Amino acid sequence: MDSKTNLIVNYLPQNMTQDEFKSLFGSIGDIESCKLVRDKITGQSLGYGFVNYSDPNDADKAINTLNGLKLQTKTIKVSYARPSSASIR
Repeated sequence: MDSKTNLIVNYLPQNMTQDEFKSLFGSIGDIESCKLVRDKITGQSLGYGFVNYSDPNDADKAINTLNGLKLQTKTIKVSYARPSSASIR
């Protein structure tokens, strides 16, 4: 069905984690399913998580407001979750 629910976040700050990542994109749209990067060994974050909204309108809004957030000493930025470029030559 036409919907497009791809919201990949990157540039996550240390404090940000599975809990700070849920509330962050949680008070913006019904993330049909979140999924921040969280190794299954020590638990170090890769500095980016995955999020899928329910509609494309709520997803473009999380990007029209969180796309380029400034931090005390870091730069966070939202980005549509897309697959590899898939090049050839």
